[PDB]
Amino acid sequence: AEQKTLHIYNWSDYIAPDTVANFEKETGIKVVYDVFDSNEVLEGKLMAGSTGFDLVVPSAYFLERQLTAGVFQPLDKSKLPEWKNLDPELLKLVAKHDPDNKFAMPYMWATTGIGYNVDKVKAVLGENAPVDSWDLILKPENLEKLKSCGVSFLDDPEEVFATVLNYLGKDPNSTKADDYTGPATDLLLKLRPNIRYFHSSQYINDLANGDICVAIGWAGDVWQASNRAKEAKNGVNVSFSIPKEGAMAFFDVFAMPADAKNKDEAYQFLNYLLRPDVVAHISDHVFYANANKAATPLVSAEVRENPGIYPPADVRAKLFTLKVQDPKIDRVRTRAWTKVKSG
Ligand SMILES: N=C(N)NCCCCN
Ligand SMILES: [Ca+2]
Repeated sequence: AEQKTLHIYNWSDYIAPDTVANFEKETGIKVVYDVFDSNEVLEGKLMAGSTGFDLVVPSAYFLERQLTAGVFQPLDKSKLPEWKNLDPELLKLVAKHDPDNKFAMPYMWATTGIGYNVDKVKAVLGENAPVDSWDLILKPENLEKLKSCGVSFLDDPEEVFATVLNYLGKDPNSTKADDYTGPATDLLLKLRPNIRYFHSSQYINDLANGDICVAIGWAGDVWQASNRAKEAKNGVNVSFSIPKEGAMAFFDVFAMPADAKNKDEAYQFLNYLLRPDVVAHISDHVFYANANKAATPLVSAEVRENPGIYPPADVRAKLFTLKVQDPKIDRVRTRAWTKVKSG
C-alpha cells in the first residue's frame, strides 16, 4: 500500500533523460536520482558509510578495494532474469576485480585516450598529425606546438602514470617505485610546461567550445563534447583516439550498498537496465558502450559503429586494465603526481 522508493547515485551525464521517468511509469516506484561529477565524492561517501543510497555506480577498480570492507552486498541473480544479456568478455574483465561477478553489474565502459580538435590539430601539426598515437600528446615537440591552443590532462595519477608507463614500454601496472619517480616522472616533467591544466571534467566543455585543442580524456566524455559542439552548430570538430600503443580500459558498475533499504526496488531497476532497449537508449544519449551484448544491435549506428566507443577485437586486445597496488606504491604515485603538477 505504501509508496516504494529507490535512491540512486550516479555520474552526471550517464543516463538518458527519460530513463528514470520510463521506469517510474512502468513500475510505480519513486526514484530519487542524485549525481556526482567526480568519483572522489562517491568514494568518500561510501567510505564514510550510511549513504542512504540503494544503488551506486563505482568503478570495478574501487569496488575491488572495498570488497573486504563490507561496503557492498552480493547481488541476488535470481531477481535479475536478464543477467544472461551481459557480455561474457566484459564480465570476465570485471571479475578481475569482483571474483565470480558477485557484487557488481557491469553498466558502461570506455577507455582513457586522446580527445582533440580536428581542425586545430591539423592546422598546427599538419595533415599527417599522428592522431593515432600517444606521440600526439606525449612527445614534447608536439605539445610545444599545441601549447597555445590548450592542452589538458586528467587529474588522475593512477590513470596517467599507467598510460605513461605503457607508452615507455614498462608494465602499465608496474610494482617498481623507481618506475614512477624515475622515467615516468621525467617524461611528465618534460611535458608539464605545455599543459594548461590538470582537471577531469573542465576538458569536456573546453573541447566542445574550442578552448582546448588536445586532452587526455575518457572516451564517452569526449564523444559527448563532440556531440555538444555539433548541436551548438558552432563549426567545432572534436574527435577521440584510442592510440595504437594501447590504452587503459575502465568499467563502471552498478552495486548495492550493504545497508540498502529498498532492495526489491533496486533489483527491479537493475533488471530494467538489463532489458536491451533500456541500456541501448542510454548509450545513444551518453556515447558510452554498455556492457549488454543483447543491446548492441539496438544502439544507433553512429554510436555502435564508432570504434572509439565499441572497439573491435584488435583494439580490445591492446587495452590494459588497472591493478590494485600495495599502499607503498599508492603513496609514491601520489607524491610524484604532486611534484609533476607543482612544476
Ligand atoms: N571515470 C569513470 N570511471 N567514469 C566516467 C563517467 C562519466 C560519465 N559522464
Ligand atoms: Ca574499472
